[PDB]
Amino acid sequence: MLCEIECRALSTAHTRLIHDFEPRDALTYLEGKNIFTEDHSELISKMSTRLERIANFLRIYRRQASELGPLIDFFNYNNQSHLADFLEDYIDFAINEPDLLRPVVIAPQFSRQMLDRKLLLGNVPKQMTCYIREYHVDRVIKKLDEMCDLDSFFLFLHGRAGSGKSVIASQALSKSDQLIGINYDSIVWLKDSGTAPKSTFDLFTDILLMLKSEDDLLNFPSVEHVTSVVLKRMICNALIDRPNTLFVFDDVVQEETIRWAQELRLRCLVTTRDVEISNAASQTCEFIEVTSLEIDECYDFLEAYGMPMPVGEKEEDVLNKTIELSSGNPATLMMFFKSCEPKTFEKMAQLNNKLESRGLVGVECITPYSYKSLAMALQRCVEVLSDEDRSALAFAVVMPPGVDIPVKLWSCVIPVLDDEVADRLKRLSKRGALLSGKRMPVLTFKIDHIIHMFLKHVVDAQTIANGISILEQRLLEIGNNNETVIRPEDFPKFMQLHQKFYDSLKNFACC
Amino acid sequence: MLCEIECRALSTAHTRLIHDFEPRDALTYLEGKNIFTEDHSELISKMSTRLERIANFLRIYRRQASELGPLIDFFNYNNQSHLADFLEDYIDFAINEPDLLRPVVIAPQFSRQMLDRKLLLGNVPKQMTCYIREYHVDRVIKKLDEMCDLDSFFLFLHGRAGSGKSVIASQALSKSDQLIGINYDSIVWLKDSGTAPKSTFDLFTDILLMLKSEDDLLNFPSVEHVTSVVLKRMICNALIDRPNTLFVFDDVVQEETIRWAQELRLRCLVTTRDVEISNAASQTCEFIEVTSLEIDECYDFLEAYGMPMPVGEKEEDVLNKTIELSSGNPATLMMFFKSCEPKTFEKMAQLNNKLESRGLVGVECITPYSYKSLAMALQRCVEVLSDEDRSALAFAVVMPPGVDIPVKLWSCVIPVDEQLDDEVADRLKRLSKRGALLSGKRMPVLTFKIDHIIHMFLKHVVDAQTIANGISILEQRLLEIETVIRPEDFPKFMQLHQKFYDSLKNFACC
Amino acid sequence: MLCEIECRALSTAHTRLIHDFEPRDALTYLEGKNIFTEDHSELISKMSTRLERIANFLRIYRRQASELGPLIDFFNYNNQSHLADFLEDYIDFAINEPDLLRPVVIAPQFSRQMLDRKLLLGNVPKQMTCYIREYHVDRVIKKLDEMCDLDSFFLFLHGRAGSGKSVIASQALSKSDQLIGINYDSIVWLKDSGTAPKSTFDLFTDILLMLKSEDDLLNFPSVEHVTSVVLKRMICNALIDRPNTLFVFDDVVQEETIRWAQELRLRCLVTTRDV
Amino acid sequence: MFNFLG
Amino acid sequence: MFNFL
Ligand SMILES: Nc1ncnc2c1ncn2[C@@H]1O[C@H](COP(=O)(O)OP(=O)(O)OP(=O)(O)O)[C@@H](O)[C@H]1O
Ligand SMILES: Nc1ncnc2c1ncn2[C@@H]1O[C@H](COP(=O)(O)OP(=O)(O)OP(=O)(O)O)[C@@H](O)[C@H]1O
Ligand SMILES: Nc1ncnc2c1ncn2[C@@H]1O[C@H](COP(=O)(O)OP(=O)(O)OP(=O)(O)O)[C@@H](O)[C@H]1O
Ligand SMILES: [Mg+2]
Ligand SMILES: [Mg+2]
Ligand SMILES: [Mg+2]
Repeated sequence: MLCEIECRALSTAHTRLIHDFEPRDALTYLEGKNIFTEDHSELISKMSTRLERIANFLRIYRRQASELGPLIDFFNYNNQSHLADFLEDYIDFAINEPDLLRPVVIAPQFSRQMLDRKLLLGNVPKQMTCYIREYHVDRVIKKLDEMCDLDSFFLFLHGRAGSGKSVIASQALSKSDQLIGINYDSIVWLKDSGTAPKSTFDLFTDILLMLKSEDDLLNFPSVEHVTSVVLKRMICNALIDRPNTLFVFDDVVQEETIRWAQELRLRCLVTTRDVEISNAASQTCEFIEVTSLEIDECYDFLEAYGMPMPVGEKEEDVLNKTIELSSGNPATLMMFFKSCEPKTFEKMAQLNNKLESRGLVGVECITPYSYKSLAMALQRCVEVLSDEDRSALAFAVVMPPGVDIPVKLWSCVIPVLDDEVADRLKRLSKRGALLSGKRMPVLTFKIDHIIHMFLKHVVDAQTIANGISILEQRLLEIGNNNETVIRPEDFPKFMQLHQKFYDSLKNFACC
Repeated sequence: MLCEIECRALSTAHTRLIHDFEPRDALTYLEGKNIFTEDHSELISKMSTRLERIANFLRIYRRQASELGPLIDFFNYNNQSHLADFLEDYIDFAINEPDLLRPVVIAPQFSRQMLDRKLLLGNVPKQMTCYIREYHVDRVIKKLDEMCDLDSFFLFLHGRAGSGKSVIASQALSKSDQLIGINYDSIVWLKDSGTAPKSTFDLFTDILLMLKSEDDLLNFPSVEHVTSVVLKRMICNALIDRPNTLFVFDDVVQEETIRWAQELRLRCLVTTRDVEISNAASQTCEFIEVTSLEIDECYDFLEAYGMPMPVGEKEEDVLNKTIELSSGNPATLMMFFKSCEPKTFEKMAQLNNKLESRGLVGVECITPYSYKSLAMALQRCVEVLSDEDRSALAFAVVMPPGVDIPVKLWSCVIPVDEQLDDEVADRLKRLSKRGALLSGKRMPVLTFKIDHIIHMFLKHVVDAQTIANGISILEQRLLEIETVIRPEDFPKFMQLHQKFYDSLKNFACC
Repeated sequence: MLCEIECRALSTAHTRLIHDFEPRDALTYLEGKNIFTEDHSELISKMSTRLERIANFLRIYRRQASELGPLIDFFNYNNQSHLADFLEDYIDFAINEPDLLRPVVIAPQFSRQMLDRKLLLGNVPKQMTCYIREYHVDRVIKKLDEMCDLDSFFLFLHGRAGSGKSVIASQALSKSDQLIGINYDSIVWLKDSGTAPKSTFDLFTDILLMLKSEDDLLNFPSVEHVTSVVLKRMICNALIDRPNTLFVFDDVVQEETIRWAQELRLRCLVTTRDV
Repeated sequence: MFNFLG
Repeated sequence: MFNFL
């Protein structure tokens, strides 16, 4: 048999192999050097058209010979040397050159191949354009490049809800030209979002079909009822036709997805909110955390979508209010613009008010987000939660937001040496990025504002006042024992420092 | 695989690939260069008609070949060089000199009868003729030309109901000869009007089938039941045989449409009434707003369908009365002519009467509009509305129509669950954005305005009580301590608009 | 490719192309003037019967050549000049004459074609005979004639009930010989009478079937359940095989009919009572 | 409130 | 607590 180069030669030189050639001239010469057989030669010798003798000569020849020699040593003698010169030149440009073309470009306008055809067919969403988070999309593309050699791997692009992960994935597979074509052959992008137990199988059913040819989508059976071992075997079956295939698993909630992904030895980008699902995988698990949009990236984000930059001091202050409230969050920021109507700083501050005295419902809008409001998103994140963590979280309302505060100061409100509070608050930041850990000076946590104002108009109006009282109580009991700076332990006794917001919270729970 | 361009070449040269060609000639020549398989070649060598072997050859080819080479290197050898010259000409006027492609290698085969074929098969509705709103249809065609280059884009021809958008689109895809053939190869025009959640899937069921060949319309499966991911994949599949295809989505209501249109990287014209559905799409979005017919265009429209032009002063007045009443609205104007029976200005003023004391129902008629009267349309426009917006709207009855009035003057009648009433403005804005029910006007002072049709809708439609309640609930705040807005020295007496208030007090007492 | 005239020549002269001819004599001459290929010529050269070489020569020839030249410049030299004279004479009676025959009569007894076959198959009712309302049937035929060029149009033959409209339509498509054959290719006459809302779709289902070939009336599916956009697309689909087709919509009551008629860009005569 | 929504 | 979560 030949190989890719020698078949590239027999295929490339066909425009040529039609104008001047005839297999009969070679049939005897090939029945001779022992690379044909008199039935092979029979098959090629009694053929009506020359295109017949040629197509059978090029098909039939490739099985018997160990190489493409006795066809160069033939066009020479037959005065058809203009062919054998091309082929000897080519064999020289491959035997004699250990460098050719690699997977790169020689048929340009990959603008419609990779950009148009494969992304669209692999269901990759239409990348965002008016703003790109440089750092992250870049680190994604890089860290994906480092791994295309590997047979299977997980990349966890994890963050808060609406933190912007999927969009970054949209851009990382739509920006470069390397990831699809050079580093990976095909793309399959599937939204998971599975909560039910039948979802993790249905997903991989639509994987199995993401694989299947344009042909035999018609033949689709009532495949809904067939074992898991068979769907899996059927994929890794249908996975032969798919050399280096990248898998985006947009929105994973269940670690069962990840277990299937890991049984099927797949290469996965994974957008998710809960980070701990990776413990399901024993493997090169690699991570990229989608942090909150810095105040400045938020500025950039504002400018990018035609938003006027401040002048007076209490306007830049108004906008640091907005960036602070929506604690660096892509989705609610976008909803915010979409809802900023006149565009004025005035109606912008209007919204800044609307957000504290009406919660997230004050800025809910039609947005590129699947969700009317981020509360609709966090909803699920709170449903998935361990019942006890659902509790701890439910109480973390009564803290001060955008303030770093000690564990003992937390042992007071969180249910159950009370480090267990810390364990819950860790799980709580790991699983939807609901909290915020900060190791030293002292093991302290912090609740952001969006993740707070979620809980405000959402936790039981009573449980608020109860947490306020249970805190002022144990604060008093610690009473009894007797900026870039943490609150000292000589001074926990007066939470009155955060009285302003404690007074607001109070007016809420009791009215 | 090819792409949209090489397939646009294979599609443009199809009248020719049908007039002179045969796939058997190429099966042998192509099994060699590796672009087929022995079932591929099996499927194409035994087919009764040639049009079969051709449709299978061009389908299979668009999927199978790494490029559009081994089909130029064939029409040549087969003495069908008159083909390979056309395709190499197109591809050269594509890679090297772009742009030059539409004027040079694309235009010399236009035919005002091929168009009609593509429009009809693409379910484009028959364009209107006795009057064309020049400006708008022109700008639609322009802005579509600017984007035919783009891989995916939204054009929003948005306006009030009956404002004439779909018709303008009918004319915009029917006026030029460039848009279909030169700028886009095919058209798929589908009426939406979807309100249910199943509507957004059924629509794209009929896209998926609008694409499909007359052959394999037979093979349609029980596709009624099949996932969204699969209808979608089946589409971006079946979308290969459709190079530069324009999609008209006549009457979109659900932003779910727009999300599918944008996940499917489609090229869309969209007629709609609610504009905010565009916030659903993160993409090239461009807008063309169908305003109310200016006072002069209405004259043009009247002239356009045989209407006698005034003489007496109280006849131009009869018609400015109609234009004010039917606050510039194509549809109700058409219903108006259709209902003007004897044609006299007299019976026209008769209708002008009929409209205030019997509402739109005085002129409701069989019209080119799918609707007997504009109330059936605003119906829908009012159901989709935020519950609170349904309320605000329900109250904007008790105003003066065709008058520019302040926010506080609105804060009095409009509901809200303190001292800054901008929330009223936010509502009145959603309200103008979403069916074009109000009318925002930033300066001299932040003011909105309710038109007359958009008022007399509410007249014979809101609860007879809620009217009188709004009038009294207004008369409370009414005291505290011309082309000119009502000053803040004079809001305490809305009595300036006594006329248009005496008509509601008389109304709600019957 | 040729066209209707040159294919009318290759088809008309077949009684002739059988008594004296052979494609092999021309194969080299066509492999030569660059209008054939050695597989094309292979296909025509190894053929058992002469009727084979002839049927493949006349099929195969029409795709490659821009015209019917290198076949006149061949029967001359080959002593088969009695053929090329007929074809050159014909090419003279078409290149040299801008007038031929138009859609008219040269195979008479249209009395069984248009009168018998198409009217009956298009379900046109058996015209009344013992009295004809001259003026009206006449104005119908005239005003129908003025419009056969047009792509789509409505003619409303409206009156009272029993006022005689349908009968006038029966006569207007059964009197003249122009309307069916000269001005319009085929006729489809369907009684509407729809009052229910399912009627306006069922109607166009039987249109869709008025179109369908004698073949594949057997294959009729449970088409009753399939969207309107699809029945419509399916008609304007099946409407390719129907150049200038006249539609009689006998007895319209619902304007929904008329809306469908107007979406499908049909040419309609309409008998109705409500104007 | 809204005579059958309109 | 958690008004329908
Ligand atoms: N340039 C941008 N980068 C990130 N987000 C953006 C940008 N522009 C707009 N957004 C808005 O931020 C929202 C959140 O982004 P994204 O859809 O990636 O969320 P996500 O990370 O997928 O969250 P989840 O996984 O919970 O769905 C988007 O829906 C979009 O509306
Ligand atoms: N340019 C025009 N020429 C003649 N008649 C018109 C024109 N525009 C509108 N009309 C009349 O007004 C009616 C409303 O127009 P059209 O159907 O385009 O409304 P639309 O903008 O699609 O509103 P909707 O979105 O509610 O359907 C038409 O059916 C027609 O009767
Ligand atoms: N020469 C004639 N012209 C018109 N009507 C005739 C003639 N001879 C008999 N009639 C009688 O007049 C009746 C009415 O004619 P026709 O069937 O055209 O009614 P129509 O216009 O179709 O009414 P509708 O649309 O309500 O059915 C016929 O059924 C027939 O019995
Ligand atoms: Mg997502
Ligand atoms: Mg519309
Ligand atoms: Mg009748």
